[PDB]
Amino acid sequence: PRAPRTYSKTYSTPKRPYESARLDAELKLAGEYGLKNKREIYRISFQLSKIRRAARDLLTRDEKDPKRLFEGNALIRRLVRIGVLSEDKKKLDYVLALKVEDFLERRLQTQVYKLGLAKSVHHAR
Amino acid sequence: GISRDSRHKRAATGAKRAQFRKKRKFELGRQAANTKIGTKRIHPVRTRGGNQKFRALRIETGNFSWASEGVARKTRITGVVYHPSNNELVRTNTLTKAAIVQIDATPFRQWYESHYGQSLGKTSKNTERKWAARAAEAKIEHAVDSQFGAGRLYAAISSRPGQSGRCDGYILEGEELAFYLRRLTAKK
Amino acid sequence: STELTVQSERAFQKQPHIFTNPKAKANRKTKRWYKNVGLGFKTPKTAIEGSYIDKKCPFTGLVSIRGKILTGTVVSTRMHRTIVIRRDYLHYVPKYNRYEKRHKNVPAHVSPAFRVQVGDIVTVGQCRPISKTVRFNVLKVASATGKANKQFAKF
Amino acid sequence: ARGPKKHLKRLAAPHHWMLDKLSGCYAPRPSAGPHKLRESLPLIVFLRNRLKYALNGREVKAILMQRHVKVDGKVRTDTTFPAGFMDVITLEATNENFRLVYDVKGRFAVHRITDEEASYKLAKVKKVQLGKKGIPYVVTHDGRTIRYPDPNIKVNDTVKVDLATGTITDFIKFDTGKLVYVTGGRNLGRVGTIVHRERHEGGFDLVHIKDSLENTFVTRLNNVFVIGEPGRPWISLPKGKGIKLTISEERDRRRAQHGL
RNA sequence: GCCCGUCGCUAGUACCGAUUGAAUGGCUUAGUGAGGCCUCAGGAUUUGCUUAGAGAAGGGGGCAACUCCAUCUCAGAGCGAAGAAUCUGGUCAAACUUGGUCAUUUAGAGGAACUAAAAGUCGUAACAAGGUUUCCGUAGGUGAACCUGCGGAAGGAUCAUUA
RNA sequence: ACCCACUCGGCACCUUACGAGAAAUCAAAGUCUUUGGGUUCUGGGGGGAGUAUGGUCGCAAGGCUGAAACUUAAAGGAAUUG
RNA sequence: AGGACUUUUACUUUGAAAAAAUUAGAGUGUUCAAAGCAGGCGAAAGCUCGAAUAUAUUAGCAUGGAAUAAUGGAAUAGGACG
RNA sequence: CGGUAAUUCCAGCUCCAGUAGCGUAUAUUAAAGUUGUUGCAGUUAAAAAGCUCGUAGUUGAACUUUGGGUCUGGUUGUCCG
RNA sequence: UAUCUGGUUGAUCCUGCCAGUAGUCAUAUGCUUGUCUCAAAGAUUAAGCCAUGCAUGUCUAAGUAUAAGCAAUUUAUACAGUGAAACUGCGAAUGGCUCAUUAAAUCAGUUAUCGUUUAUUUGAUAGUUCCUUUACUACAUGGAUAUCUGUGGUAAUUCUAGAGCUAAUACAUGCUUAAAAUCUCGACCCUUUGGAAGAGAUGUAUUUAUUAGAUAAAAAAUCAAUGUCUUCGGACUCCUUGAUGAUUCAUAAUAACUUUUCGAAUCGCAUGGCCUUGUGCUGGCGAUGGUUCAUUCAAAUUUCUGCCCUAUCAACUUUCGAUGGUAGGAUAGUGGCCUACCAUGGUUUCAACGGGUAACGGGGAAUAAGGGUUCGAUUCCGGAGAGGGAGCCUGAGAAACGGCUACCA
Ligand SMILES: [Mg+2]
Ligand SMILES: [Mg+2]
Ligand SMILES: [Mg+2]
Ligand SMILES: [Mg+2]
Ligand SMILES: [Mg+2]
Ligand SMILES: [Mg+2]
Ligand SMILES: [Mg+2]
Ligand SMILES: [Mg+2]
Ligand SMILES: [Mg+2]
Ligand SMILES: [Mg+2]
Ligand SMILES: [Mg+2]
Ligand SMILES: [Mg+2]
Ligand SMILES: [Mg+2]
Ligand SMILES: [Mg+2]
Ligand SMILES: [Mg+2]
Ligand SMILES: [Mg+2]
Ligand SMILES: [Mg+2]
Ligand SMILES: [Mg+2]
Ligand SMILES: [Mg+2]
Ligand SMILES: [Mg+2]
Ligand SMILES: [Mg+2]
Ligand SMILES: [Mg+2]
Ligand SMILES: [Mg+2]
Ligand SMILES: [Mg+2]
Ligand SMILES: [Mg+2]
Ligand SMILES: [Mg+2]
Ligand SMILES: [Mg+2]
Ligand SMILES: [Mg+2]
Ligand SMILES: [Mg+2]
Ligand SMILES: [Mg+2]
Ligand SMILES: [Mg+2]
Ligand SMILES: [Mg+2]
Ligand SMILES: [Mg+2]
Ligand SMILES: [Mg+2]
Ligand SMILES: [Mg+2]
Ligand SMILES: [Mg+2]
Ligand SMILES: [Mg+2]
Ligand SMILES: [Mg+2]
Ligand SMILES: [Mg+2]
Ligand SMILES: [Mg+2]
Ligand SMILES: [Mg+2]
Ligand SMILES: [Mg+2]
Ligand SMILES: [Mg+2]
Ligand SMILES: [Mg+2]
Ligand SMILES: [Mg+2]
Repeated sequence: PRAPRTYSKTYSTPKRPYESARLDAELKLAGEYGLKNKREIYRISFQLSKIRRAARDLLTRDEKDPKRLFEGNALIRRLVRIGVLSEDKKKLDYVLALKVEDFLERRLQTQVYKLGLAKSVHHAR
Repeated sequence: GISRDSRHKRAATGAKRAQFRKKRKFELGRQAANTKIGTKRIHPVRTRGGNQKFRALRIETGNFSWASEGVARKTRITGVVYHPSNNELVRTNTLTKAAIVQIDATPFRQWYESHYGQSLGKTSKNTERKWAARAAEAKIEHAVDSQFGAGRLYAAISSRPGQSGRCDGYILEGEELAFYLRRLTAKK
Repeated sequence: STELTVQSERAFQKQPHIFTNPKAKANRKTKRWYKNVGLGFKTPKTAIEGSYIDKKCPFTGLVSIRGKILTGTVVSTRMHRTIVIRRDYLHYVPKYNRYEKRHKNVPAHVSPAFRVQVGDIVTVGQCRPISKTVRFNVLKVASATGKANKQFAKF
Repeated sequence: ARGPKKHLKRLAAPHHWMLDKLSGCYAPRPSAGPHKLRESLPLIVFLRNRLKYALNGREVKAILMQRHVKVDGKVRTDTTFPAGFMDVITLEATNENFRLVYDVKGRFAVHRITDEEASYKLAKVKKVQLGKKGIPYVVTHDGRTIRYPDPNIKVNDTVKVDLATGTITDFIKFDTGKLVYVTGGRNLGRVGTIVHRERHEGGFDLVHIKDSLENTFVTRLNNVFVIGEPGRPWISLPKGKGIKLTISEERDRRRAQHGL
């Protein structure tokens, strides 16, 4: 018997599987950024939800509290290092305002498309 | 195989505990020594962690101590006259701890004679001066003189022949003897 | 519930290895050995000058007090040389955030130096296993009566 | 289990040996020795992991066998020797000397320490008793039984074994206002001064400790090891001197002292 | 319009159930009780101390108490020491026989049912004042729903007689 | 004995919603998503079923306690128009 | 640092404790990630920061508080002090 | 849904959802404010014992120093150095 | 990660469930299946039964070498190299697997052992083994015994009987070896303050009695006992005592006791120094042992609190231990753990006792507004078990089962 290393899920399928507006939005996001499946949007939404649970938990805590300072500025520095959160809004209250499209935008796919060396999103893929 | 664990006993409430963890080796209990008198025969038993134990069945002679002047002598056990737990051992002459036995009592007698010389039951100048400095302080009580005249001393064993293998004890003396002789007169 | 005779049973009752010399002419009562259990617990003078024996006395016997110290109320003083103490407490059920009155019955061994009766609150201390169920020795009778200190009414 | 246990699974090893939870089913169980295995440190862990002088078990065995390791002036050729707190590990090759003292994160840190002071060791007094024929003796935390000690050396005290003859060189008396180390619990590695020692009649003495940064905590007396007088430690304290900087302060240290 | 019950047919479910059933397991009265352990004995054999008299041929390194020698060797006899089989009493007690008891499965003639299936039959109780208002408790009766008696209740078909 | 005014307690009653309810309606069935005064009993779809079994009470009648197997997509409450 | 008396709780703050793995969570380009406790930097001539923290809501131990909730004093004075 | 025009059965075409995964069965969790301590209902929908007394359990009126003045220590927002 | 929708009706508002929905380190199964990393995996019913093969043996320069095994060459008159086999020593009680039994049982957190055993590891630890010492092996005491050489038996098994040698850190014995001091017993004298030639025992280990193991603080008189010095008034001034919260603790002392434990008759390397120049005197680094006390790995018990459903289980337990007392036995040790004699007690509506668990406990998993519900056979910690039962040898540690004995299947 050897110590296990923990596998863990990275997405969460939505509750209502046949929401028309939600399905159309998911197809819009898949076609805009050349996503292979709709599991990609689920994964980005799950990452956003984890970040957001952390953000709201830190918000609940009192201002000028060591936990608030340490973990809040850690999360903000990580997100601005990723690039999704602009340097203007390093406040931990705009961190709740991030949308799934923001993390979609920082994908290497969309970055290669932006730089211009790939003239199409599917070409970037 | 004789266990001494608490599982087989009922709970304090009274429920019958179900069987669990068939009894171990660190819970064992061995047979009683139920020692006797005569023809010294001590059997070694190898207990937990070495530590040789000695069963002392059939033991005839042992050390006995006198508390008043505090002197110990090897002497013979001659029968058991009272046992505080079960008179059955007395009838069977089984010798265990706290039993009351009779003593040949001679070694104490001539130790007294060479020590004070009061001629119970009825020289160099150094010994004479020792006795003079003593100045008859040996005013030991009357009942011990009574069984000295009888010749057999009343002693209570204090060693555990079942475990140690020895047969050591001390003579009844003072109110001790008093108590037990009343009990003996109850037997008489 | 205590016999007038200082030894009543068939075996003699002595404190082991404390010896009074009969050949000596001091003629004091006896040589009674005692100790203090510590923790700032006062040995009772009834044990100090008493004549009982009680092998399992925290103050005069071989047993030593160490470990838990429990305060309870006497629920049964009417079995020989031992006491049954009711310890009440509140178990906290968290699913309701509510407490639950509960009680346990702790057997113990009260020395003859103490005069106990039903209803006395008692401080008791841990010791060696004395019997199958008793593991505590009564160390203090805090409330001797509680509400029976004054009984009569004669103005 | 019927009898002693001779295997230590990797997850069951103390989190201060702080091995890799993968790459092995078991962990080095320290053999019986001068220290509790929960508190000690096997030589294989100290060499293969802490020092990386070796690579695996065979290399550690070859190192120990040729008598290059010297624990407290003795060879100790067994792989899982429990080299515990304050022991001295000498390697004549690289002429290096280590003394095991917890870094404030609470771990057996590699402390390279000078040869001159490596001649001696410090120890906590755990018992003062009278052995046969009326000879007084003192038992330290290593289990060293030092015969004929100073008559006013008491329990919980500290002493300075010369580690060559193994006798009594000097000692420090436990009392308030004295530099002290912590050897267990949340306050591992912390160094301070004894402000008060509340007695607590009946057991489990506690002492309050205030360090140089003027922070205060409280620890059990079993968990305490007097190390010297304030401003004058009797040993060479490790880097950081066990101040226990806050996590935010540690982040500020990472940011400030930074060059790449 | 809607629906009530008896009897009639089919499939399933469950129950009772004489058979004084059957199996398993649990305990357990009573009677046996392997084997180990302890103990009482016992004493094949192995041995050591002994002078216990021989042949040995300096079976001492001086025909002889060898100027004996861990000398050849058994009748010795004693004293030990170890000591197998066997064996006295316990003790732990597996397990066997015998009944008793309980629990679960297990059949089982026959009996009383309940469902679903609704195009059988006899009536038409209820829903309207259901054409005898309804319903409840209790008792009797009868192919069947139901009827009747005595107390209630409106969920009544009256919130109302100072007309 | 009435008449007028007031007060305590009781069976009650009229109006009203400014409150509550699915409403019929309730001055309590209010002070309940702005949810906590104390406290006891009961119900978790309908049927099987207040049946069987096991207790317990009873002379008896029967009372108290009291399921499941199985079946079913409804049964039921108030009110609106015919 | 010693004798001395200690009303006792319930409650609540803080701390020591509640093994590692797991959950949370800091750092870290495993090519990203699940993960892992790694790694990073020299001129390439040995120099290095790490392996963070928190929570467990019960039982026990210590500690500060005295509202809320409970018990006990002095009524025969056998009460408190000198 | 299927009774001679089947958007529901068997097929062809088109399309939809997830996608190297998807479909079923049982179990279980959220949905379940359908277990309700937070947080359920009892007039008629299921549900207030026929009523009263009563041990245990649960709960239980108010009251016992509240004020002030000064000095002084940290933490803030102050105005600016 | 605070959400609802279809269905009772001609139609409505409800109560209500059915159904839908999304999970699931929850499996099974169906249809498909290209890659990299990663990985569960005969738990559910049957802790049902097992062929076959492995799963524990071990040698360093340092316990024993005469393999009639190998090397016989640069190291070789006892032996040295390598090394089968066997004796010796040690482990085999770790690990691995399963969850059958078990509902204050295990287990978790928290205590205790001033209530006990503990191979090993680590640190210390002993002159006395003399017993009348003016006659002994201490320059080394004895006998077996495997391996082996040969004879067999049985159909076979890790079956071994007879004969012949042979060894030890195996089994037995046993020697030095000081001094000192303390206890005891006296060939005498000289009138007290009596004080002295001299003789035996005392290491440790065991057992039992007794003593010391103190301690709040300044002075007295007196009587007796009677000790030192007396500069003959009398002064007595000096008394040593460790630890905890507590002890009869640690320890010391006296008397004794033992079918008398230990106190090195053991190995490797280097073999130096002194010259008393001989095999003489000494002499280093280790390896194994070895008594006791510690320390460590532990092991046993042990305090408080915490467990799922059930009253269609309300009283349960005690002649056969049920609660307590005492003494004894046994235990490593406390303990009705067992026995003898006494007392009649202990638990319970705060759910005892009984029944059920398709129940091993826990760390944890799924699920997620908050509160919770369900699961936890399994990677870690504990417990239990080896077909069901009992019994036991060896050891420090087993009621072991890849150890034995017996019954049942
Ligand atoms: Mg194991
Ligand atoms: Mg049918
Ligand atoms: Mg027999
Ligand atoms: Mg008709
Ligand atoms: Mg009709
Ligand atoms: Mg009509
Ligand atoms: Mg009609
Ligand atoms: Mg009609
Ligand atoms: Mg129903
Ligand atoms: Mg009904
Ligand atoms: Mg009936
Ligand atoms: Mg209607
Ligand atoms: Mg943890
Ligand atoms: Mg994570
Ligand atoms: Mg068509
Ligand atoms: Mg409801
Ligand atoms: Mg109705
Ligand atoms: Mg109704
Ligand atoms: Mg009612
Ligand atoms: Mg009441
Ligand atoms: Mg009040
Ligand atoms: Mg919810
Ligand atoms: Mg309807
Ligand atoms: Mg319709
Ligand atoms: Mg559903
Ligand atoms: Mg490839
Ligand atoms: Mg299985
Ligand atoms: Mg072997
Ligand atoms: Mg060799
Ligand atoms: Mg049970
Ligand atoms: Mg004493
Ligand atoms: Mg002692
Ligand atoms: Mg006893
Ligand atoms: Mg089970
Ligand atoms: Mg488990
Ligand atoms: Mg479980
Ligand atoms: Mg199972
Ligand atoms: Mg396990
Ligand atoms: Mg086992
Ligand atoms: Mg099997
Ligand atoms: Mg062994
Ligand atoms: Mg077995
Ligand atoms: Mg096997
Ligand atoms: Mg095994
Ligand atoms: Mg075998």
